[PDB]
Amino acid sequence: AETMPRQNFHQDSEAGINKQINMELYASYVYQSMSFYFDRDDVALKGFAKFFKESSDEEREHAEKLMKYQNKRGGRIVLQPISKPDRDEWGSGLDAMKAALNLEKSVNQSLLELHKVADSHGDAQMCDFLEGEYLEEQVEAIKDLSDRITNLNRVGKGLGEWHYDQKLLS
Amino acid sequence: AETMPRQNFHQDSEAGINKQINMELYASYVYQSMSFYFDRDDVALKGFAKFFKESSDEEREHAEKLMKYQNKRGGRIVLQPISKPDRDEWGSGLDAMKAALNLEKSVNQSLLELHKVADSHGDAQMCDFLEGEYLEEQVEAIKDLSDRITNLNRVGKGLGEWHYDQKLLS
Amino acid sequence: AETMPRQNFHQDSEAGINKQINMELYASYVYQSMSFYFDRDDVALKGFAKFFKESSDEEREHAEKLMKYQNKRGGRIVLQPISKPDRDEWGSGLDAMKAALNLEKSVNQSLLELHKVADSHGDAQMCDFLEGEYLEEQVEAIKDLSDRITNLNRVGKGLGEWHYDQKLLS
Amino acid sequence: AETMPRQNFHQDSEAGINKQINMELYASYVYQSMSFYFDRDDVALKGFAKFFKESSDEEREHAEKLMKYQNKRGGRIVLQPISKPDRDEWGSGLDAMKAALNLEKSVNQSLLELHKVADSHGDAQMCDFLEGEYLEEQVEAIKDLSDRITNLNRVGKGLGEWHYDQKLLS
Amino acid sequence: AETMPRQNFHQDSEAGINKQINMELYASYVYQSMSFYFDRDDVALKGFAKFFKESSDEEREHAEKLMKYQNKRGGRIVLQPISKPDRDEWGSGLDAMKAALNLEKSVNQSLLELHKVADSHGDAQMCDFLEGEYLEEQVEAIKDLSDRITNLNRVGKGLGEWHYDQKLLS
Amino acid sequence: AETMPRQNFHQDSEAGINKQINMELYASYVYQSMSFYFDRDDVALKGFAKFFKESSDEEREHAEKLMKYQNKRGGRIVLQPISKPDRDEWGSGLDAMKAALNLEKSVNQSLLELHKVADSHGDAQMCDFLEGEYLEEQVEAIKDLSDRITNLNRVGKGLGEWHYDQKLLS
Ligand SMILES: [Fe+2]
Ligand SMILES: [Fe+2]
Ligand SMILES: [Fe+3]
Ligand SMILES: [Fe+3]
Ligand SMILES: [Fe+3]
Ligand SMILES: [Fe+3]
Ligand SMILES: [Fe+3]
Ligand SMILES: [Fe+3]
Ligand SMILES: [Fe+3]
Ligand SMILES: [Fe+3]
Ligand SMILES: [Fe+3]
Ligand SMILES: [Fe+3]
Ligand SMILES: [Fe+3]
Ligand SMILES: [Fe+3]
Repeated sequence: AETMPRQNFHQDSEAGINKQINMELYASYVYQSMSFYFDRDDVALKGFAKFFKESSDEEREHAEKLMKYQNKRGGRIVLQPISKPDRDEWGSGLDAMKAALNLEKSVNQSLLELHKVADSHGDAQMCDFLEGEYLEEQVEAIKDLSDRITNLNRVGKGLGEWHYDQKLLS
Repeated sequence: AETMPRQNFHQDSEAGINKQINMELYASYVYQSMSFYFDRDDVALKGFAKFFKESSDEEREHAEKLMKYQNKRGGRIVLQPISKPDRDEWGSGLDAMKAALNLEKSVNQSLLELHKVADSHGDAQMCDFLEGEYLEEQVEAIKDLSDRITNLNRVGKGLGEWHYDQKLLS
Repeated sequence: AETMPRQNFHQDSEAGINKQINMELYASYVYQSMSFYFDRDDVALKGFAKFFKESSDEEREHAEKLMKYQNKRGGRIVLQPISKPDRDEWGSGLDAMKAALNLEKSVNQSLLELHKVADSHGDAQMCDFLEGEYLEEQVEAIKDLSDRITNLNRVGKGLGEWHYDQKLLS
Repeated sequence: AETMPRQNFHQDSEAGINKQINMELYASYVYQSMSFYFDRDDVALKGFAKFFKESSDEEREHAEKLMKYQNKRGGRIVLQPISKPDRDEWGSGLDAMKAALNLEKSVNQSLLELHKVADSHGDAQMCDFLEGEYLEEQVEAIKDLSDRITNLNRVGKGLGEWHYDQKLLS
Repeated sequence: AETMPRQNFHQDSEAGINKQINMELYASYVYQSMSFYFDRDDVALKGFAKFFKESSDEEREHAEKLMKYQNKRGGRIVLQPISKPDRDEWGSGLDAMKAALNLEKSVNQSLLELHKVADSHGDAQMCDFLEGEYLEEQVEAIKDLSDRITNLNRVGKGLGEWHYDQKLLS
Repeated sequence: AETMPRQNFHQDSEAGINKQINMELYASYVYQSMSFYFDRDDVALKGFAKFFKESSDEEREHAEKLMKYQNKRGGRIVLQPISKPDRDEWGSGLDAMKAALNLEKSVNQSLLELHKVADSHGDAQMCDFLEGEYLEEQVEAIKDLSDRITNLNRVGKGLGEWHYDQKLLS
């Protein structure tokens, strides 16, 4: 019945990992949409384009790391459609950053619930895996985006947004 | 209003590039599934894992190139769900290559359709874009996969698949 | 006789190549004028100066590539007066970018026209020459100018124009 | 029935590729004959020897490119005898250049008709392969040889031919 | 009324600078026409091609120097059409050199009269700018071209012209 | 007259050199065919591909050395059609090696024949030329192909052929 490697890895944890993989892929797709939106001729903010392209890349990397963890523990990857983002268009650099903060907080709460599932089944290894690989970077990300929101509000619309975008690129 | 850059770019073409983007994303997700299946403990062919990870990355890059093209011509990117692959498990290395060939032929026919759409609207720049970025690569990939199928049948299962896999990795 | 090299090169294509040479020379002269205007003591925007100087050079380079193409195909270069630009003065940096976009779109239409002539006469080589040498760089330029216009509107007049110009220079 | 890679590749195009491969071989052979003739003791023009040696190699390379193309699209190479050249001796340097121009014009017309065959069957990839790999080179070569005829008539026989030949070697 | 930098800069001198800019452009265009003519398949003198290409660039550079001068003194650039050359074809290498000598002599007389205009208005800085930037180069070029006419008559037609041309390229 | 360089070079030797040139060209074309066949999608043996491509080149190189020898001795090169190969398809790698051995032994007999002609006419220089340039490399090649046949029989069909081909490539 069990896969060869499998040890102290609960079915509830396995299912949860699969759900987290879909969420991280979803987040990647939201950031992809935002990145390409920022390169529209009528938006044209190359720093935001670049910032969200990297964020898309990172989210996909997170998903791929969970995929490999699943396999390593002897679980089985089950993929689901990657739902399209809620929006086609993402407003101002400030609007988009706020949107990113909300997305990262959603991702974080899912990871925190994932850790809770690990605790529940006394999976000490999975707890550590989640702390080291995701929780630490989530808190860093969330602070980073928050600082960006405060600055985007500080600089204002127009020239301020342009100058913040040039600093992103730099 | 029309977008500021837009010139000689038909709505038919715009819509068809959006469908092509989805399709390339779908192909990327198929290859991602295959790549991760090949690293299961009970499959464990790292060359196939590598080969399909690279193919997933290439398909995604094709999607992104189309996304930028859309923007450059002044059309608007419209994203749809990326549907999950047909299967969760992909058989032998031979089986998976056969599956890859059928996927790439489906992708090629879509690109040739895309070209015809550009032809239909006398979009000389788009024809060139598709010829140079996609059509040449696709013929090469199709031939490559075909060569791999012949060899996977030549070597047979067991040690043959194993040795073929090692040569993939190297 | 026909010239020694002449093969599958229609008189209609030959005349049209000559018309396009004149137009690319015209475009070069417009951008020369712009470039110089931006160095007036009462305008003094060195980045705009540099940007339109590069534009003038590229247009002249296009004209020269067409001259050489004419000769290569066994056609005969026929030069016409290079008409003075539409203006002596070119307004703000935003104004000048909008003027450039209009120019580049008129040039692109002329190039697409030229490709049409090549199609009509079943001149495969000429089509390819136009596609690879002019059509791709035209769509890039039109997107680039469009992005600039968005950003010049974004930053506004005064300090914004100043800061935009510095970044052109960088 | 079909080869595994075969897609959008017409029988007519396949047969015509095979005819073109024979023609490129035949041109290689003509140039080989000319090259060797120019190293006869009673001819002794090493520049002409080297020039036609290079041309022979290029033609063979063209044929071999078409051979790999055939295979890549899933067509089947079919080789025919390579007929001997119409002459055993090729006259003056000027005579040989005129003879080369005619050959290259015959080859170019064949490539133009091959492009038309691809057009007829809506084979966009084949069209691009011919344009990029053969048609551009052919117009270049036809111009080059025409310039050489002009200069060989300019310099005249005897010392002129000797000097022209040294410049070829240089 | 006056531009901010304007000091000791007469209206007459300003208008005359604008006339000189047109003349330098017109000379550039003549040399461009000659350069391209020499790369016709039925002319085919690459040394002459290169030589007149260089001369075309220098003349354009002269014009652009006068444009920046105008601006620097606080005058206003006024551009006129650049008339097409009096010929479409320029004969032998010797014919073209004779034609270049006449052109350069016409240009030099114009520069000498421009210097007189500066003299007339006691513009010491303008005098020095013309002497150092234009008059010295012109006497050098007039000597150079005269030496070339002498040698082109020396070597004679046919092989002589061919050898002269190679030496130009060298 | 006899040609200027001609000394101790019999008509019989001259004709035979021409026959050998044709045969070496024939052998080159056979190995070209083989080389290309091994790149078919349904054959796909890149090592065999590479090995017969080198063989084709070496045979052509032999042919060219004989052409130059003909000329050097004051003989006159007479070219004949290069007959198409015996097959269009060349079976397994073992099959193709056995076909090559037969070819090489037929070529060697022709070369030994040629040396005999040189002996008959007491042409010491020609004998040496044949010995040092062809006979030694023929005996090496025939041993090399024989070793390959033994090993292709040793390894068997399927995986063995595959592994042999990889080592050809290495
Ligand atoms: Fe192309
Ligand atoms: Fe010896
Ligand atoms: Fe994440
Ligand atoms: Fe995250
Ligand atoms: Fe793709
Ligand atoms: Fe693809
Ligand atoms: Fe242009
Ligand atoms: Fe342009
Ligand atoms: Fe060729
Ligand atoms: Fe060719
Ligand atoms: Fe000048
Ligand atoms: Fe001057
Ligand atoms: Fe041989
Ligand atoms: Fe041999």
